[PDB]
Amino acid sequence: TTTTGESADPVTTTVENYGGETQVQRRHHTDVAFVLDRFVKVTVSDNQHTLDVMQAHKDNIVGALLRAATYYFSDLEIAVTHTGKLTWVPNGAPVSALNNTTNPTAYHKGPVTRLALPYTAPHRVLATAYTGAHLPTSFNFGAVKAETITELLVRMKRAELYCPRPILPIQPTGDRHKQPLVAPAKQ
Amino acid sequence: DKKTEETTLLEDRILTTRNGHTTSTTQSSVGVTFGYATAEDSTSGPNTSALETRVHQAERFFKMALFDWVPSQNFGHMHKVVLPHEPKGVYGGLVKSYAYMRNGWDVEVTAVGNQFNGGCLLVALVPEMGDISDREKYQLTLYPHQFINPRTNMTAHITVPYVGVNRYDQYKQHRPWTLVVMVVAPLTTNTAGAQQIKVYANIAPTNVHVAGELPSKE
Amino acid sequence: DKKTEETTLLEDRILTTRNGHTTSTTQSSVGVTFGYATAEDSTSGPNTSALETRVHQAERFFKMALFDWVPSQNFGHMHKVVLPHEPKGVYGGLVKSYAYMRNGWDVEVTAVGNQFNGGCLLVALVPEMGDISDREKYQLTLYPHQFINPRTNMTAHITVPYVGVNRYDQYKQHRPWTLVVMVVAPLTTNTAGAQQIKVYANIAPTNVHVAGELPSKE
Amino acid sequence: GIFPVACSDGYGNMVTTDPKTADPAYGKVYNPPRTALPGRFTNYLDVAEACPTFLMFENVPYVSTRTDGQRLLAKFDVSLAAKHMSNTYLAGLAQYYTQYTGTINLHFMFTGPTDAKARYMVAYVPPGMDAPDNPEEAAHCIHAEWDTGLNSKFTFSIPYISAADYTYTASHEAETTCVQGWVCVYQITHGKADADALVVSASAGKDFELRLPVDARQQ
Amino acid sequence: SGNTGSIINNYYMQQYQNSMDTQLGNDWFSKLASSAFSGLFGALLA
Amino acid sequence: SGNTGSIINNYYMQQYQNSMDTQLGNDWFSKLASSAFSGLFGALLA
Amino acid sequence: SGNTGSIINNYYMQQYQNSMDTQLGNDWFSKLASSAFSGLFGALLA
Repeated sequence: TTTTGESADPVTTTVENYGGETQVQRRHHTDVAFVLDRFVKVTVSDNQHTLDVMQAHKDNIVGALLRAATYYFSDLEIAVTHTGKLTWVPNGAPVSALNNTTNPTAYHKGPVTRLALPYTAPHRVLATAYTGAHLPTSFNFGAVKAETITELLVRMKRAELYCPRPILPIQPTGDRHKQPLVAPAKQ
Repeated sequence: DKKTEETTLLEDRILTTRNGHTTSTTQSSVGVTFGYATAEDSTSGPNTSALETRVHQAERFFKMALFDWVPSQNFGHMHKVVLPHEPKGVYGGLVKSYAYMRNGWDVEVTAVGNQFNGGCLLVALVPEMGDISDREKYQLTLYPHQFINPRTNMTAHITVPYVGVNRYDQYKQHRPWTLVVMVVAPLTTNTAGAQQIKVYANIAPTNVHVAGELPSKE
Repeated sequence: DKKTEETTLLEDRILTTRNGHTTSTTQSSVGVTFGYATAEDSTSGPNTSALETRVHQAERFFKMALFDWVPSQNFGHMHKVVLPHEPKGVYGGLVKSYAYMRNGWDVEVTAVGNQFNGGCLLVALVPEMGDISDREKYQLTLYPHQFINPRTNMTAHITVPYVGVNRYDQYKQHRPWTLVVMVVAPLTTNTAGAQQIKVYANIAPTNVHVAGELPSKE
Repeated sequence: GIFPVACSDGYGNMVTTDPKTADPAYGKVYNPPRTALPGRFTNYLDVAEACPTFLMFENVPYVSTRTDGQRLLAKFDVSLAAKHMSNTYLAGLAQYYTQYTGTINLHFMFTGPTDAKARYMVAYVPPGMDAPDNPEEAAHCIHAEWDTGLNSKFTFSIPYISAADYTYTASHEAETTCVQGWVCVYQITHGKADADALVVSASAGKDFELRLPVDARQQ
Repeated sequence: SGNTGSIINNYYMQQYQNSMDTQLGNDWFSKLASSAFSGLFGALLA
Repeated sequence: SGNTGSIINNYYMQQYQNSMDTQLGNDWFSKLASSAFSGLFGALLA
Repeated sequence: SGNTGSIINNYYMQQYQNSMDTQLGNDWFSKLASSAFSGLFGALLA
């Protein structure tokens, strides 16, 4: 199957060309909405933290995959292990609000406290990159504050992605990257 | 694209592009790559309280040079630029008189050498491009692209829509499109190739809309 | 064969051949010459008490080199070979396990040089070829043949049926087909030709039938 | 057996803002009849459209004709935080939402005597340049000129023209210039109009919207 | 009505969940906002 | 839609569970993947 | 099927509760047990 390579028009041959027989697939697992729909730890440093998905580890499935797109939309779900009252505040709220309790404040019930929050930016969509680097103030989902924030996780719901960006693995030392895989106890 | 006569030793696959009162014929097309879509989203959003307008005059060709491709520069050598960059004429004038605006791009990059050269360039347009790593030059094909390869073509053509987290932008401090060109196979010169290749661009701002007329001193 | 785009400076007349799980594309075909017939005689004769069988697996491509064509060797310089010759793989295995067998040939000879060379080869297949005189090289065209001429083509393709005074043979001591290649116009090199031309063959045993399973030690 | 349930962790936490309703205890109570009590309002923004409140220019709601000729009577930031709003209902309200979109209405009521005549201009200077100090430079923005007469009042809408679909009511520290431009109001000329007051108020426009309630303030 | 979003109805009777109102005999600012003049009052050219 | 598999509907209204999208006026790579040439472009023998 | 006896169906979709099998194309010992000869093979008297 010769093509004019310069074209940039997609080409996909099949085993049928030599006599094989292409089968069926179920790429459920490689579905955007699906893969990103799980919790990811985000490194919290203070007892107050602005919610931002870019803070997931760049090599963590979710963060790696989120960064494999340039623009994205989604709602949020959060799981915080905290102490005292947890207060959330919507994108663009004066930071001073975090102390006020008439804002969505959840009392303690350990271990974690789980919530569902609405996309709250004022743009039609948000971005992974930006050339106008360091991302803009407004690219957040609000902020959280609790007397103590031991741990923080976030989950992207309803995810939409636009324009793919690259995504690299590990550069192997030798011919392939060998390593220890889950195996049964020797006995 | 295609041409007649019969077959021949020269070139064919003719194609004429036209924006405004400006044309651009090319007897060695390889087609035109289309962006991330075939039509831009709604040009009249709420964010413009519908005071926006469109200027047909801006949508015309304008040329701007890129670089010289020589056998020295090998793999990964890349030349990037953010559109509009310094804009002149009508199109330029818009930027000085309107607070916000939007438009896509009609890009025609032309590396004219000669069919005896070897080597090959990759031309693409990228949204929010912020410095690629060496490794991720390998995955540059994820962007609207098109190759120039001397044995085959002279011109690469790519048309692309306006994008951004905002329906309208302030070009004066955010442009989404970045036109890049990278060497993938270093330029071969052989016996009768061309010593070096001058690379230019023929561009047209497509579907230009502007909103929020600014004050003026001149 | 034919190709599209329009005309161009390169090659066209594309053709893909396929035997078994092996293909062979060629953007410079000149067609394929057919043997002494379009279909072999009855594959199931009385001489086999109909215990014969056919093996689809054998019918696949296998490569084997010929020689290097250089300006030195002039007219009449000829390189001959009897098929099968040393046979390997599946096809080869058949010869070691069956007393008698038969098959025709799908031959694709490829002298890849470059369009600036002059000169010309003549490739043919001959039944019971037993040393030609110098004079009778002139009447070699009486055999299934095809020319390779740099200005025109790179590959010569000829398909041919099994022949013989016997419906089935014992390759181990009689093969009917002899693939030959001869220079008719000595290789020209000019300014930009290729110094010398490497000549290979892509072959496929066609319609392979075998009969009389032999004993075995391994 | 009985019905097997999984009491999920991270569910049930109090929450000052949840959409449920507590169980009750004192029931069968009947409220005195309040049918047709005057002046009910259903959504704040209605009163905000209906009643325009005053802008402020150093303790006063009006603007004063300095002297005859091309004078710039006022110029200000297009934010609900703006100093000129401050005493404004619209701002007092907006202070509880992070974002907004919409048209804002400016009202200019000339208070002068019957022998006092003037002509004014008002424009909306979108960001990207610096607010012009004279009409001829401002004449290039969305503007509107008008003279005095029988009709005391003149209303004018300030267009929402921004990059994003929504914008902040709040003002960030990092913002030097008012993210949404300014509106400057000039005087073109007058006669016997010096001293005279042009009181201005502002009301919410039809498509003006307030969203994302927030409680940032002292206690 | 207010900040309430359960799709299933209250387990308790409404007679206990709330106070019942009595009547004796859509409102105002709402009406007033709408009665707002939005034309021009002049005579328009162009 | 995503990693969600409750057969019974949310107890809360969807107006509270999620953000509601507005429209103004199936997608791309999906379409593009399919428009891929898969033939031969030549002329096949055998 | 196995040691399972809830009368009400799973709250979760079966796509999540279990692995879904695919097919490509009642069993054996069961059949074999039944094909067992149980007569006499002789000729019975009395």
